[PDB]
Amino acid sequence: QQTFXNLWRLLLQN
Amino acid sequence: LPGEGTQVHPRAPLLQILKVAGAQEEVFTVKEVMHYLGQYIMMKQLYDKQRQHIVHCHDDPLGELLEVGSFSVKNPSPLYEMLKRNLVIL
Repeated sequence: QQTFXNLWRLLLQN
Repeated sequence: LPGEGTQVHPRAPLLQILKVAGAQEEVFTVKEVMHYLGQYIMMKQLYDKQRQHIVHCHDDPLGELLEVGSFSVKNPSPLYEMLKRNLVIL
């Protein structure tokens, strides 16, 4: 149920 | 891929995608490039509606740069390879 915006933010901030 | 502070200049095909996503500058950090790429994918709804870590890039200019029809946000290697081909380090 994870949104694209949350998944991409995780990638971006790591 | 350079660190959080190093500045990059995107080659023209990548810059056009960033500008669609609202970028007004021509020089970025890598994390800013990733911000606008995320904006682009989100605005164009390229992510799979049900499994939203999957991005369907085929038939979009982003897929022409990535050279893949789809990728996973959890397997970002095609995106990093695209950035190495399309970012000039400053």
